[PDB]
Amino acid sequence: GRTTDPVRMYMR
Amino acid sequence: ETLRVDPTNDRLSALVEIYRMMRPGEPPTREAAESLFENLFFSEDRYDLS
Amino acid sequence: EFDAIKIALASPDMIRSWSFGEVKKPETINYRTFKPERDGLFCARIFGPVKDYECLCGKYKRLKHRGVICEKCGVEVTQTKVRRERMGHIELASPTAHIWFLKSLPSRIGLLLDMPLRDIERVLYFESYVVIEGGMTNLERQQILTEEQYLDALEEFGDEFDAKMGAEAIQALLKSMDLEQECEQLREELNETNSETKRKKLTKRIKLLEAFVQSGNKPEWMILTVLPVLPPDLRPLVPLDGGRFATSDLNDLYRRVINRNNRLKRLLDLAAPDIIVRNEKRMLQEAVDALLDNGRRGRAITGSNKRPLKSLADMIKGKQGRFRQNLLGKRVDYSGRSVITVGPYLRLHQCGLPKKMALELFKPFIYGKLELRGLATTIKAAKKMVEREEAVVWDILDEVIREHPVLLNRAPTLHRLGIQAFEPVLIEGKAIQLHPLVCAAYNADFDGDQMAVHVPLTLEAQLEARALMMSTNNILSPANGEPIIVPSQDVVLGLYYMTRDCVNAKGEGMVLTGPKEAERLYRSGLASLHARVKVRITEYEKDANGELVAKTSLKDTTVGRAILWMIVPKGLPYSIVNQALGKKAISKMLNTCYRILGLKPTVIFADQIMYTGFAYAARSGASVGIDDMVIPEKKHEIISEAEAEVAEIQEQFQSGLVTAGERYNKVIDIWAAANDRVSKAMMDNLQTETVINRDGQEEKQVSFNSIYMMADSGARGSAAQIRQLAGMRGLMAKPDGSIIETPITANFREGLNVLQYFISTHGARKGLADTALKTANSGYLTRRLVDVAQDLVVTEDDCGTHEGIMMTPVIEGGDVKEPLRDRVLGRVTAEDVLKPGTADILVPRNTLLHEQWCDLLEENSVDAVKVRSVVSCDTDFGVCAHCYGRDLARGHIINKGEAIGVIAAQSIGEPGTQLTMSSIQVKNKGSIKLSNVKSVVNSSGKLVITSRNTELKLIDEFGRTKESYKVPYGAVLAKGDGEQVAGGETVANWDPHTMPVITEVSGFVRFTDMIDGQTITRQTDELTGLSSLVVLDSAERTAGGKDLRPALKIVDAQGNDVLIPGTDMPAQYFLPGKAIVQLEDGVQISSGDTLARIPQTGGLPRVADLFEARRPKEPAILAEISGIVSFGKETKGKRRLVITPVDGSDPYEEMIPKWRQLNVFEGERVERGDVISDGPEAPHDILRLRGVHAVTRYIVNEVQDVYRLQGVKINDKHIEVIVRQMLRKATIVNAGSSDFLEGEQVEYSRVKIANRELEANGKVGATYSRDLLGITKASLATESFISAASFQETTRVLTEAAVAGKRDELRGLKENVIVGRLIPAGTGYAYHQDRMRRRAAG
Ligand SMILES: [Mg+2]
Ligand SMILES: [Zn+2]
Ligand SMILES: [Zn+2]
Repeated sequence: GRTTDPVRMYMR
Repeated sequence: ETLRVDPTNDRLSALVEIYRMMRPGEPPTREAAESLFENLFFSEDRYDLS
Repeated sequence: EFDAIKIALASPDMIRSWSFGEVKKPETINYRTFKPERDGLFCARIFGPVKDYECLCGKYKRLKHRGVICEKCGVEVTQTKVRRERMGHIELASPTAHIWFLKSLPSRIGLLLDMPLRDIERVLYFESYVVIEGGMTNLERQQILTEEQYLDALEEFGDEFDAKMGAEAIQALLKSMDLEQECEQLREELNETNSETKRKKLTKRIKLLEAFVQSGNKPEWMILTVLPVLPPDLRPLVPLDGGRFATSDLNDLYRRVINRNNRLKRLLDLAAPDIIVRNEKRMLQEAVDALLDNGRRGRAITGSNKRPLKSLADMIKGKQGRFRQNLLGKRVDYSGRSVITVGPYLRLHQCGLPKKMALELFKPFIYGKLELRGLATTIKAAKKMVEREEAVVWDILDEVIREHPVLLNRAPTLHRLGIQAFEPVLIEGKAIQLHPLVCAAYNADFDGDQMAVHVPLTLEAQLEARALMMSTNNILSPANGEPIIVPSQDVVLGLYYMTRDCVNAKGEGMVLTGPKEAERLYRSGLASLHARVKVRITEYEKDANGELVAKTSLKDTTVGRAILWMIVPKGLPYSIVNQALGKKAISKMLNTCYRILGLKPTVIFADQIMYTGFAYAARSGASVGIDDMVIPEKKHEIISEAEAEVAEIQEQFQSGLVTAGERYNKVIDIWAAANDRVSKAMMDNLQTETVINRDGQEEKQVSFNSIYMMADSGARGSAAQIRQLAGMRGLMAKPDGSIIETPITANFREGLNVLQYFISTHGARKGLADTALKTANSGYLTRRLVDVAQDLVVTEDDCGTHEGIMMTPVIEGGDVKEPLRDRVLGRVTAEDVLKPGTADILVPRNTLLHEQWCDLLEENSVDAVKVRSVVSCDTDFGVCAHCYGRDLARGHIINKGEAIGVIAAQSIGEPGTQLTMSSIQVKNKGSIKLSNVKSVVNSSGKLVITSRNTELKLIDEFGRTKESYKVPYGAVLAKGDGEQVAGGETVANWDPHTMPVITEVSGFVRFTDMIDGQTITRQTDELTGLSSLVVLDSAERTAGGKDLRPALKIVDAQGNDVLIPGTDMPAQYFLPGKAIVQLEDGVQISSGDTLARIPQTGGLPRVADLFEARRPKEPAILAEISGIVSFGKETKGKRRLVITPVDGSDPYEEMIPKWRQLNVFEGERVERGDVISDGPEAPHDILRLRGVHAVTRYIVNEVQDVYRLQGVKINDKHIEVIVRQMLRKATIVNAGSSDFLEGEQVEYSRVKIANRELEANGKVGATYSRDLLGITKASLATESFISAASFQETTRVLTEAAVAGKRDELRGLKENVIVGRLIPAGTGYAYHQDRMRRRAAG
């Protein structure tokens, strides 16, 4: 998904 | 000839593509992109050429 | 004891059986009474007691009860050392993925399941589903979904299918698959799709599945459900002075895991929404990944001081990990260091040691000796006696150090003469005293250097320090066999001043009775040292069977040489001292003394030379003044006569007669010439300018100028530096590399300008900066060489081959650069060579070619010998003593058990800091010889040849080749073969910007093979009127025209193609674009006429590229097999070329770009290996087409090309050792009942000793090919994982060894160094051998 950050994965 | 490899056609598509570059992994909205681009080089509190 | 080391994956039950209980909370210690909290990370019930034989509460003590477990606090009563051995564990609430087996490329999970890394890294972040079971539906196993498609499948199919998300899905996939069935179905379904691109990956996946099946592992253990916990004393929490604490980082990393696992165990009980439980599982995964390998899968977690935390993987790998910092080199007891200074009164086996250093280093010896003499009652009174420094302590110390050697060492240790053993002499003061003759092996001097001192303790270490390392066994070098103890700076000046002569010296003419009278006359003041006299002298020789015979004479000599002759031992000729000696003559003296007499006379003679040199240098009185630097009186005019020329060459530029580039490039050389004139005037005014008169009048002799005397004798200096002292300095370069126009016309005796000084600082800093940044490259190269060569040891006495390599001198590049004597001295003959007649046997055909055999070879003239080599030895796991030859530091055949790999690596690496980082004429008269030739007569009465690769040699009086060239193709040989021509005569003439290509036979030329509209123009030279159909460039190309590449051909009186004698050949060749052809149509020519023409880094980098086996970026193209060449199907990506055997199949044809000018025309017949183009050759091609000896010879010659250009001498078997280590792998071509696969890469020795047993009882073996790997790719591909893991890239090595299930047998040197055992080399070789015998017993 072109990202590995879990804070962005949460806020999305 | 540079103009002919762009996938962009107007201001909104360009802002969306810059946003996709700087912060991958979420779709932007009409205000998030404009604010992010207005923060980079054009705000005196996040930029200062001495 | 143990014999091997294993490695594998760990199941959950294995991790639970290492542990003593589960850690449940992040509590470390109590904040008021710093005691370990229960169930925390430092718990004393799990990990053991914090004091010796005490429980935590205090109920039990005092070692009466040693196995009891306290009932209050649970701590058992035992010794606290066990807090370094016991482990704990953590039970995870959801499985997580091990980061090594997921993100170390190639991933093992993605390789085992055949899934991309993107799909797995999307299922692992709860971001997509994955189908595990298909049921009976359209969906199938490992299909990827999204939430909406999952809902559709739910409401459409229902219960039948199965889809999951996260590491539980991946564990279910890894757990459900069947390995044997899958690998066997990859077997029979590869032969159809055995295309290369699929071949590589299919065989890789096959061998991975087979490794998992045979090793015993299970594929699902790559997903973690239990975690281990390191013992507390390896991650301590420790108080400092002041109440402050200090801690490790693993504590910080374990607490996060524990209290993110506890929160998930809470949320799974509150029955929270799934959007929150997913966020917990993601955070738990990220925390475990940062505990194992911190910066690998994202951003690195940092601490409260903004630095990344260190992890379990950073403590093993790198320059500061366990391997290189604590296991391959340590800190030691019984050692010291201090400043060094010179003592000139010492013998060669002696060093001066201060009294205080020796009292500290030798304390237990002194305690024991004191309480043996009854001088002290107990050891604690001996301590106070020593501490008070009584008088008997200094008498016990003198008999303790008597016959106790001491090892001295100076860093950096570039070779083995950096550590040597001496015998100590107690001194007062604080600096160490070193003998003046060993400062050259150490590279030491007395501007402030420091040295380290080590004390051997046991009997065996003392025996080895006396027999192997003592400084009086180390007189020869192990790289070349030369002496290492040569006298350097004032020995040389004193011996040179005492053996010079002078005209009209006081006491000239006398006749004396012997050396004693000459000495008695010099001491008395009656004669001079430089006086010409006649002395009676007795000298000895030995031609008898070990006996000396004497003879006396009267000789004409000086006083000083007669005085020096009292030092020389019995058995050497007088002609060695009758010269004016310098550094070279003294080295010759020492070497002939070593060859005739031996070791001990040599070590006495060296000391005597040193003493007398120092004494007479002192008596001479040599000094330096300002008037000793003499500037020639005609420099001031050479300078003006160059300045006038540069002015009159500027004014031919101001008026537009010359360009700027040529103006600059002319001023450059009209200054260089004037510099050379000044330097030669200076050197001639200084060298013999002494007019000393004699009995009647004046004459000339060599100068007694101080600077000239120390430059000419070889003590200090050169001509290039007196040039700057007394001449002019010269031309200076910019930091770019460009040369400034105006030179420095001044010298140091006169003084520079501000501007000349400023422009001279550039080169100074450039050199100073290159040195420091080159030392690192040199050290890194040495380390890679040592790692590839470390396990090679002389194992056997004779393998019994007949193979070898052909040694000849090297004569290229000019005169003979290397004689044949310097290349066979010490080697062993491979066959029974014969002096140039027939049956001139000198050999039992195993003959160590010592000096007498080399003299016998040189009194005859033979120029090729077949010798033995290590790259052709038949012994596996080692070399034999006969293929290696002579021990270059002992002078005899090598001993069995010697570590030749470390010596080879050190000898090649040590000098690496000095590396920099139109017509043929004939000199002397001799025969002319040609080879690789095919000839034809010319129209003008000369010789021409139609060979491209011929060789032209010059033959001496006896038939030894003295010079060898090769001619360009098409050149016309001025004179024929078999001629005895004198010097100064040209033999061939070629054009400097052109080469012609000639016809075959006299025939009639026709313009054919080309039309108008082709790549041909009708371009005629309008001024002179000469034109053929000229071939064009691609800028004037007509693509429809190049249907046939133009060429004008030769025909008969039949109008058709001419006969060529011997074969039904097409007589004419088609030439590539832009050819210059102006030959008339209708004007015919003879055989050999001008039909067409041809218009037209060293140092450490090159050595590193040769040993690493790089591929050049313009590699030449060679003939794969032998056959008739032609152009192929012409698919116009770029050109196509084919060859065709006269009998065999020809499916081989391939691509050549048109930029690559071909030198082989469609009528050529080529053999295997010859070039189809020009360019630097590639070593893999040289190994494939030609054999092993060709690539060996190429590598050793290209390496020695760099060392000889600087004056460095290295023997040639030291490079052959490395070349042998780069050739250890083979690749299988056809298995044939051999248990090997069909393109697997195997060790060469395994294939060899398998085929030797299959072929034994009548079976068909395997067929293979050899491989060439670089040094760092062959270090990593060895068959022991501990050596490879400790060299480089520890992560890849350990993951691959873990999934493969390897083991290690501890056969090299580094494996035994790591675990602290006796190495298999040297005095430890016998021990291991005996152990190996018990391996056959059991
Ligand atoms: Mg020094
Ligand atoms: Zn207790
Ligand atoms: Zn051998």
